Amino acid sequence: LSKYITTIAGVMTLSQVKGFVRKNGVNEAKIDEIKNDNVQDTAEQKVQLLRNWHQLHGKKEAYDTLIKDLKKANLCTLAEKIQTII
Amino acid sequence: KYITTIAGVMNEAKIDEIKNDNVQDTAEQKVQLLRNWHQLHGKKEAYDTLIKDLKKANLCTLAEKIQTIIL
Amino acid sequence: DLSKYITTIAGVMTLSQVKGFVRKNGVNEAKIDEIKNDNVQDTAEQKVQLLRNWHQLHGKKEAYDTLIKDLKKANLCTLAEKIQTII
Amino acid sequence: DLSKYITTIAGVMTLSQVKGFVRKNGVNEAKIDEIKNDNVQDTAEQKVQLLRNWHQLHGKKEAYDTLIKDLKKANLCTLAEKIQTIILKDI
Amino acid sequence: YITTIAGVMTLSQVKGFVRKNGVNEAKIDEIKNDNVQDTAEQKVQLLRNWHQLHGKKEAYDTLIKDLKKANLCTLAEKIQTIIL
Amino acid sequence: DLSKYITTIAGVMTLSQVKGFVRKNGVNEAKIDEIKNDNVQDTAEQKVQLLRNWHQLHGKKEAYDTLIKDLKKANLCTLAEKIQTI
Amino acid sequence: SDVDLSKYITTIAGVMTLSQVKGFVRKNGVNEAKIDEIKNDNVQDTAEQKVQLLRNWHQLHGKKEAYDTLIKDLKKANLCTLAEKIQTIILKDI
Amino acid sequence: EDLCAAFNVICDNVGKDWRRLARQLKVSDTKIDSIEDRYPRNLTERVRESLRIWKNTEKENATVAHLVGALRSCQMNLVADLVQEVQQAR
Amino acid sequence: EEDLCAAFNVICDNVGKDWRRLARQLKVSDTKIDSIEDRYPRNLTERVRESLRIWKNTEKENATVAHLVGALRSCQMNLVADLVQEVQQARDLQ
Amino acid sequence: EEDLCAAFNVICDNVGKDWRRLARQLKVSDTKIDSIEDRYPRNLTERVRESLRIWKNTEKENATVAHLVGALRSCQMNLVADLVQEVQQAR
Amino acid sequence: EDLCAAFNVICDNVGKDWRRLARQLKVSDTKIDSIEDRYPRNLTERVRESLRIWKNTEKENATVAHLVGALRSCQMNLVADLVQEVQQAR
Amino acid sequence: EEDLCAAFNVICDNVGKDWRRLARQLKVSDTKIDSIEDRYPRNLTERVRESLRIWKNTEKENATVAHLVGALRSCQMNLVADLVQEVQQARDLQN
Repeated sequence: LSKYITTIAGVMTLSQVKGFVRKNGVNEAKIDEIKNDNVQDTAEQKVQLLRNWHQLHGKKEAYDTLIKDLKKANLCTLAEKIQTII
Repeated sequence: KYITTIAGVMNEAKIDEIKNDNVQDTAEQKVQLLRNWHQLHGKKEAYDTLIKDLKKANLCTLAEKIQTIIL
Repeated sequence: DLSKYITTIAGVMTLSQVKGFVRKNGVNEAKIDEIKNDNVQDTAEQKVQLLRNWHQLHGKKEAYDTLIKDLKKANLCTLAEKIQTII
Repeated sequence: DLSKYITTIAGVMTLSQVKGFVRKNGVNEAKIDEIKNDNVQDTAEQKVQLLRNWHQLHGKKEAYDTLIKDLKKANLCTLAEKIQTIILKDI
Repeated sequence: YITTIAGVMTLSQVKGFVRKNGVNEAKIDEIKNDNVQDTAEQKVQLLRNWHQLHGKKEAYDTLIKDLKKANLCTLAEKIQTIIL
Repeated sequence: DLSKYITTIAGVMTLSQVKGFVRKNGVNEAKIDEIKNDNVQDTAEQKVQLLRNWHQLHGKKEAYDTLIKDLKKANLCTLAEKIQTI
Repeated sequence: SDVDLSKYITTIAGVMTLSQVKGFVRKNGVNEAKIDEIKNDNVQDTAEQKVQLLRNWHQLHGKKEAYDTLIKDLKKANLCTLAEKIQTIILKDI
Repeated sequence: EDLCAAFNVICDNVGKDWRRLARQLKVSDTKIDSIEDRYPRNLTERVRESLRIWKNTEKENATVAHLVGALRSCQMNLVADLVQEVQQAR
Repeated sequence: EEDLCAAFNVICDNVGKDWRRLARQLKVSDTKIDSIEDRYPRNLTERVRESLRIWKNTEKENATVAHLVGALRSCQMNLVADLVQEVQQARDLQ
Repeated sequence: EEDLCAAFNVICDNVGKDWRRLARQLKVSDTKIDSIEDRYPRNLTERVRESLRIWKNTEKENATVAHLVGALRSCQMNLVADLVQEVQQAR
Repeated sequence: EDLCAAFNVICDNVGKDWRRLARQLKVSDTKIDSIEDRYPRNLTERVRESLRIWKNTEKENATVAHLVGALRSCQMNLVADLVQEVQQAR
Repeated sequence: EEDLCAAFNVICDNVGKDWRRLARQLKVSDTKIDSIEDRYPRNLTERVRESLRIWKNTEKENATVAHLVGALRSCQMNLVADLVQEVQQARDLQN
């Protein structure tokens, strides 16, 4: 996920983006900071939540985490389309 | 323009974003959704596409009402 | 030549559209944050500066075609045609 | 002569009506969206700037009558009557 | 205890208590739009504006009368006692 | 002489309604925009400068009762009487 | 204890959310004008609004008996877990 | 001196949206950045500078008719009408 | 003379950043404004005094106190013009 | 009494953007505030030091310590008032 | 310079969240206000100024490894990873 | 010579507030960046010209149009890169 945040955010709603980064370990204050700084703006909220996860976690072994997270909780129906883009 | 007069009395990610950003504003959300659908359908043949969509949804009353607004 | 038509083009699309188009081009988030934090409470300046940044990333050669292809790829022919008519 | 009356008229008339009125008198979505992006979480400068933009695009002459005609071009009789009453009270 | 008042009072009760002191529709719309999904802060700001409009006097009596009109005087008095 | 209160009136009241009051008393939107751009991310100086410009446009001769009456018309009873306490 | 919050303002402000900070300071001797000034000074910037509100509070609230009253108000706010987090952070730092 | 009075009707009427008129008035973006860096907190002086540079680059072509036509082109009508009222009253 | 100077000091003590508005209404060219701005970049009061000296040395005989007060009225400088009037009124007693 | 300088270095390192409140609770005018802003465009600690220096020159000998540790109370600024007390107590 | 090459990776990869890197790297709040005043409309220069003040305070200690460790402590790692990756490459 | 100064006008006429990136890539120290910032606090074109002159003086014999374009393309600036290449071709055809 070097520069892939914008495209992959186009498949996932805000519920799935937040629900994935939260299970990774992003602080709930940081989620609040983006929400209160980008209220009434869902498009920017998705990118900044996913960008900080890429910062909180790091670069190495980036893509392997999203595939497991986005399909473990019986959400593999649309998870096949994400690999087509990559 | 046209979207303002097409409001009348009537990618799921875009729809979800519109619903979340304007949950308390039903009219604004409906206008935004209609404008986005019209833009996605393309500028050309807007009236024909709208008429076909109304006919396929059993909404002849709106299509008759829309015809009066147009002319 | 899009050098003199950036402003008129920029005055057609929303801020979200310009941001998405430049992000699809491959601009870093640091530039977006810098432009947002340097021109605050000024959306037109943000849009024109974002377009200028995308232009400096890209080149004069294959600029109009790149813009039209990117805009048409997102199902936004309404704005794409407007650029052609005004240019 | 609405130059000094763009603030009170904006204050009495709601934003969901100001936006509808300006999107009937030749405004574009590259300026209403800019105004929405600015003045975030503040729907007072938004109303004032939408009314100012309409008045600036429509020029000086034919302003009050234009506003009344646009208001009457929909279900806004009470608002038009209130505006007429406040105009009479002011002058 | 503005947040506590908002939580304890119903939405219709909050609207009635706001309208029982002369709250304009434009001000209510501005408060609602300037604060979305933040009903606590919006309620606090609306109550502050209502208290500023109603003046220092005829405020506790106004709140008591509004509570009596909603047949919830006992619940309202508990909130006022804790704050003051 | 209200020159010694303008530094406090700004400090006891928000910015939006102060801007509305100075605009209502006869200051143009160009001056408001100039003041806003003068001090970015600084609303205290913005408020004191808006009140200063209102005072400049009004005049020293009877510069207090008019302000109190105008605020009273805007339902500012609290800050019409609070100016006397301090 | 007698700990100094001058070098802890950033971290503690990071832990708390904006609504809780606003409510707490408004309930601990902070008016509405300063809150509005912080809001319109750092719009679309909450990580700095938190710090600015905390700094303004602790600036008007002096040095002695600051951490103690913070924890006391948080205990009365039914939010003791954040107070325990602050205690662990201070213990680790010192 | 007729153009000197024309600026004073615009230098105190139009506010933050001077960029549209400036670019419409045949002004480069580098000069816009130079203006915004020369007068960081002098927006009215920035408008004056933009109009001065436009008048300098047009020379004889910098007339009142050109100014009002350009203003009316970029959806700036009231200032175009107000500057028409002053020139009519004059 | 001391009559006009006592009004200059009130100007040099009551107007800040708006030293160019006044000079434009006070018969000062824009090139002169730029030159004075680039001449005294660390003393605003010196800039105001230099803006006023141009008017006090160009009008000469016509540069009266009433003219200055009226010019301040025209450029929306009403509070300071009143402050000058009071000094003229107070000094008119002598 | 040079303890002002010891207190002065505490203030320059304790108040930033809100320095205007110090120049208003103390003996400084708004025109002088704008002059101070102009003199140091980019720096800020120089401006906060200059306001205090102007106040000291204005008050001459009346204001030495207590007139600062108490002038840092009406404009809030209690924490800086506490800090200047501590430096004076030790030295 | 060895630090300059690793500095440009940080001045160009973090934007609004420069206050975290400034505060969690031994820089005060008045100095942060001075940085903001010096660059009213600039972010990369603000990050560079914060980093420069940190390097000036640390002097001899101010080596790359401590910078990467401090970045890691600031809940961010990608810029810490990038300066590390450049360090091996350069 | 004369052909060297021609490509300096286009870069001075294109980049505004973003001369810091050019100075950083074209080997200008931070102290000299601050010195130029303080020397010309209002004129942006003067600062850009100062940065370019510092780079040209530092490189001396290595200061050529091709190297300048390579540097301007290392720091992401490609619109100016095309503009500088356009002017250089015209000079060769003219003479």
